[PDB]
Amino acid sequence: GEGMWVPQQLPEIAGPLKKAGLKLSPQQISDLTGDPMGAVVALGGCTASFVSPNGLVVTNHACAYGAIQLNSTAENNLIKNGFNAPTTADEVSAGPNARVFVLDEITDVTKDAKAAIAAAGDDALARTKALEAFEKKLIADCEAEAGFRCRLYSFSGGNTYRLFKNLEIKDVRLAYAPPGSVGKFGGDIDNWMWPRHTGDFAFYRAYVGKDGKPAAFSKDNVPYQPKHWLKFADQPLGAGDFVMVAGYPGSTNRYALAAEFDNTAQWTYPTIARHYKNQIAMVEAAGKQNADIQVKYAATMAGWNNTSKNYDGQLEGFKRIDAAGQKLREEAAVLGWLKGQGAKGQPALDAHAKLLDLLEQSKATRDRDLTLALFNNTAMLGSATQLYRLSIEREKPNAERESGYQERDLPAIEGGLKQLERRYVAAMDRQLQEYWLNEYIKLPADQRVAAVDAWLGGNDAAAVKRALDRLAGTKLGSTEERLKWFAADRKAFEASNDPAIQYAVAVMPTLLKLEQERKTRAGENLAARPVYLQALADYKKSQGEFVYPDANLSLRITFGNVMGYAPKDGMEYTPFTTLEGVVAKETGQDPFDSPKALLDAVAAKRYGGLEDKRIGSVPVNYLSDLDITGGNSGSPVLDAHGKLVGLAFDGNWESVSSNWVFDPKMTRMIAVDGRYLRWIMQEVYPAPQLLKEMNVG
Amino acid sequence: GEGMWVPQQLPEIAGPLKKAGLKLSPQQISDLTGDPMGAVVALGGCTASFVSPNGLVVTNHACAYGAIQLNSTAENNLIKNGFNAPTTADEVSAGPNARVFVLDEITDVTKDAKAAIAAAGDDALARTKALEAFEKKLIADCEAEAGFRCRLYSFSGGNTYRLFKNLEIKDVRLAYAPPGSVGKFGGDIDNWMWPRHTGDFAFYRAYVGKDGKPAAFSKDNVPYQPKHWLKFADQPLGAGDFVMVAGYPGSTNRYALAAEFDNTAQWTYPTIARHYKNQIAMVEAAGKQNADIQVKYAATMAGWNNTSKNYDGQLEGFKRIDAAGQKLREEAAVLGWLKGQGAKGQPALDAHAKLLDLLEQSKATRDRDLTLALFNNTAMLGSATQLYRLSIEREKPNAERESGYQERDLPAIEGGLKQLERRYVAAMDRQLQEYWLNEYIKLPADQRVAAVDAWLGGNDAAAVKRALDRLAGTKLGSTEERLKWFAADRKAFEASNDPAIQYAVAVMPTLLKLEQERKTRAGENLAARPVYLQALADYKKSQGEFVYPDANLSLRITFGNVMGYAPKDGMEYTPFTTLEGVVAKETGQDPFDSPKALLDAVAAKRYGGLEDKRIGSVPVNYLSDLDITGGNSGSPVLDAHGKLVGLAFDGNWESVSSNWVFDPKMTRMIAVDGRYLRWIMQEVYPAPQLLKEMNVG
Amino acid sequence: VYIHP
Amino acid sequence: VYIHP
Ligand SMILES: [Zn+2]
Ligand SMILES: [Zn+2]
Ligand SMILES: [Zn+2]
Ligand SMILES: [Zn+2]
Repeated sequence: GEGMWVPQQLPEIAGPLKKAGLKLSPQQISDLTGDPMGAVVALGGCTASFVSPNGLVVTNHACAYGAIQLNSTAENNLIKNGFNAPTTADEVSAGPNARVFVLDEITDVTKDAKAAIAAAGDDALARTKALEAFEKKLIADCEAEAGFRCRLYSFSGGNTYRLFKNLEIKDVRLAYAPPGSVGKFGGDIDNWMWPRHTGDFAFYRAYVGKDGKPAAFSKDNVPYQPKHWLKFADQPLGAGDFVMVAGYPGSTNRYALAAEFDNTAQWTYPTIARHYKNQIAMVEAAGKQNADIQVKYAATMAGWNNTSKNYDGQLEGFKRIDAAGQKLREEAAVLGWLKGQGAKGQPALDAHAKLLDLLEQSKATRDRDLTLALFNNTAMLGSATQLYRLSIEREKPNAERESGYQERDLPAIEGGLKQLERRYVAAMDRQLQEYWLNEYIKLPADQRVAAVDAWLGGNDAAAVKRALDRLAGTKLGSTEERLKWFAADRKAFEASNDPAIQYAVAVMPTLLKLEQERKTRAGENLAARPVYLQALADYKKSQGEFVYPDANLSLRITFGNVMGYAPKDGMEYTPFTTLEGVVAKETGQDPFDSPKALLDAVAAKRYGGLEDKRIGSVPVNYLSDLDITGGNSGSPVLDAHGKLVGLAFDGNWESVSSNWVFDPKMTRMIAVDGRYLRWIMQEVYPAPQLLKEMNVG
Repeated sequence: GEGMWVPQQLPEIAGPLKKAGLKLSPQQISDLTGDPMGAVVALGGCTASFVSPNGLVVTNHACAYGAIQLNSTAENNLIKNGFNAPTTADEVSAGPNARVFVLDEITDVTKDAKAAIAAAGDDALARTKALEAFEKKLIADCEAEAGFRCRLYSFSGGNTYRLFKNLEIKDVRLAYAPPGSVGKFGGDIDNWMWPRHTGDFAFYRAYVGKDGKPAAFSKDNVPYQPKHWLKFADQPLGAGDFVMVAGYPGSTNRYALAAEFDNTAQWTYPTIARHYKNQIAMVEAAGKQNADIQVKYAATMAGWNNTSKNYDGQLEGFKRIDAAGQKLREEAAVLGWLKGQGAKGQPALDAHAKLLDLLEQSKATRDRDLTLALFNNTAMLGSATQLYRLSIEREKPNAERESGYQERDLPAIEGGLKQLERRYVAAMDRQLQEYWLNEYIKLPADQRVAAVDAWLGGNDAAAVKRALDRLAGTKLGSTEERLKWFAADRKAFEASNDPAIQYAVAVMPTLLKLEQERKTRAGENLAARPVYLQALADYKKSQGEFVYPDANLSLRITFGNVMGYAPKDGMEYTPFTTLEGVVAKETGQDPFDSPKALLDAVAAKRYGGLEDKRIGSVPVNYLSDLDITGGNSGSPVLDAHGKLVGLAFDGNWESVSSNWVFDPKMTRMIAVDGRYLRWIMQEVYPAPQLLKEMNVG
Repeated sequence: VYIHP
Repeated sequence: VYIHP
């Protein structure tokens, strides 16, 4: 059921957990560094888990898709063909920015955090900088121990702060991925849909130095030896069985103002969806003619598809459940309840009004802000502006550099500059700049930026062509050139005649002003948001209702039971899909083209000792009433005894609006069955060595 | 399950029946004039049943549609608005050709029948003529008792003959029909589909004279008082429950040769569906400009829509289950199996070879034969030809007249000429003449008819448009002129300058020779077919398969249980639909425009004492694994105790191909729940007088 | 609908 | 798929 429960709520959900079917004690689950919870790691726009004492890690194919794409080329396309390393020496690096974060300690810092903020008095921007100074000090102290990375989280609008300390594994290698016709069977047609038939899994291996300490890639590094790892279920999963997931959901917005929902539904999601689809069409068209563009833009293209389709789905679900009306009625109730309290209700009412004022400030420039950020997110202008900002920041002492630009951030910045080599073609990027240029010209005069209007010298197709012809002169298209600029000082950027760099230098004062506006807004949110959210919480608690914080990229536990759902009168989705379902969708063309070995094994009924007698086949995917979101991809699904029964990977179509307004009847996790993983590694794209390592072969 | 059992097989299905859950004795189902089977009646194309001691009969809306349409005008459209007689004096005639047939006797006449056929010797045409003479003589003897209509049925290719004798009630009056938005909710979009939400019922009342004998319509007739009528169930029908149907399925083709299947699938069904859709489009466009056309052609339109969609469905179902390949494969196994019996199995093999040869002969003229028949079924050509043929037959003694043209046929003929007044618009019929002339001139040279070329004198637009203008001068567009020709003699037809009568006279010789060709093939079929089918039976038996004859418009029993089906991996259709499912389809536009009283009652949860607890609502339609087809519309669905739980009305999409190859997994009846009948008549379009009449008021 | 075709 | 937007 509903609830992305933080570890600290475990006492509160131990009753419900046992009634749903958990046979482990909740005390065993409370031990976040023990068995099995200590096996769960963050990637961390995704989740994964160890499944071997020798550092083997399972996650989704969608999670490893960036890694797989980084190691693919047009001639040797691992996305299309799959990858299997027969020995550990055959494993390829997953890229310099691949990470596995293993949890080491959580600490509550609420008191000190609120003290730091309170100290700044009545000034909004000082409030933001005080919290930033606190966070940088706290993290620096925490990361004094080598090999560890720390993160400060805010929960329930600034009512609670906790610091997480993680061992940071820096050398992650690709060990196995199925062919993309299994890992992403059905492609974007099946994305966000049930019935699903997708074997969304892949394996990494974590490596550290011989000293045991984390190290960046090196042929002298050796497999990390996790304290705990998961084991496959020995009992078959069936309908109604207990399941639970622990993972790292990114964000939900269930506590938003009705006005914030209204703007997201009316402007944000349709705007983004549209921009994403425009860019998708262009790049699709270009890739059809050029196999190098196709492989190089594959990961970008997966994200644009996923997010655009998710937004279309949310807009549809909002209409399905009248979300706009449910937010308006619920807020009326909260605001009435507060007014019924005179004195002690006044601060939440004041807070409400301020959040509305801030929403209105943000709206005034929303088109300029979005369009600018996306324009500057193309590969050459993104690189130039990042590199030039770094050069500015390096002039300050480290403690005073903007987060993202401190010494601790250097490894990631540099890694991103190299990774872009596999994700960049100038001919494609020029069409993306052209699209964003044409969108900037349609903005009204009051949403324009002087520095961009000047750099353009006009408002017509000829100015656009000139700007593109000039940017074509940049040398930032080669990796070695981006890395030169990574080390160069401010003056050097300000002297250069590279047109991408000249663009950076000219817009940067403006970027810096917008950031101050965001920081000032965020400073007032820091005062108003905790106060309004405490009042929501107190209202829902007085209503009986569930109280848990919105997702914030920290570790959460959700639980429930395998079950389908009823999309309409006269029908039901069943909880499992089966091998014969995969074959029934076969067309022989992308995205319904399974490997031939899969088609043969199914036709010959080779079930590999993994058949569930209750469904007459080997299960493929299943539905359950768990509460997951973006960031839970790859999370392990554990049964009544803490054994691995699948991996979380998607939501059904009707579920996606639950980010704003939760609908119990139509919100289900979609997961890939562990037996399907095993089946593929037996009969389809064989990996006898990993099965034995795990050890189910 | 599978099986359209004749009542003489009851002995054999007695244990299957008890195991499926029947709680009456099979002996009680055997009594065809007893309780409850004596309540089941034939309408001629549909089934119905008595439901009160005062002659009340329930059937489908789709079954009463003809009668409802006959009583409708553009100003007072009963199809749209429904009909309700507060008293029996308010009941209107269903039309002069409506009938209720109440079964009196069945006798086996096989020995005499095949003796009469044998006495013709080795001559195909004489073989047909011999059976014709035997049939007529038998019927005339059976029909000597006033008030009774008899029919000879051939089963299993001519292996068995039985004579049915029925009481012929020929004053049938409409008592109730719900609005078309209930009786046909979802229109042609939902036709042949589940989930279904359609209140497919209507009520007639049957009349006889004061002496108690049948009589045509008279204001002095009184309601028939049936010996037996059905009672509504007192137990709630649920998933898994026993159900059975008795009724009058038209035709199945499960024992056809494979070549016969291939012929139907590749040529017959696509040809007809194509022609039907073309005529739909024409009449649909004229309907929009003209409500008189719209209402006068609404019955014809429901027929074309229904059949053309059914054939579309069947073509899809053949592909889904490789029907071609199954026929091929079973044919091989029977043939293989026959020659493994040398001398003994040689007749069957001769028989197969001959049937094959008759199919080729038939195929030779099929474009001609079909185009001519459809051309001659336009309103004025149909009338002129039928009426000319009648005048020819009237010249012979009645015993020698063609079936369909004997004295016993006269009421049906005269009634049909009257009912055409409500189904005929000159302007519309002109466009269908044009259509068919155009299709005719498109035929290749072999495939043409001499007489039609001559009459037409040309093969281009000029010829057509002359024929049309020529035919515009017929006087047969009025009912009084049709009846004048109904009584006129042959010489008077031959003297006439009416252009449509002139056509009829010009082509009758041709039609007569075609009729003779057809009767020759049928006479060769008469010898071959039964020998082969006894063999197919003998084989199926040895394979322990189900053996029952293909449908032939006689009375059958099917039984089974309420259950859904799985159209696809990951999904299941539930056995029931509910009221809420009806309102969820509301669009406010035809065909999803429920009456307000229905939207309002469902909103207020006005369930009228009829909610089934297991589904939270009043049930609407349900699925079950019975084996029904065309002709079963209107059949009562009886429960374990022989009480009424619904009416059969449709099949699901995947089921329609079961006409040729039976698929148990995807073959279901759709039925309207008795409780939804009652609901509608309580809460939506009330008829508390009928409810009180049926003891449920 | 299962009327006669 | 539940990767980060
Ligand atoms: Zn146990
Ligand atoms: Zn250089
Ligand atoms: Zn009983
Ligand atoms: Zn006249």
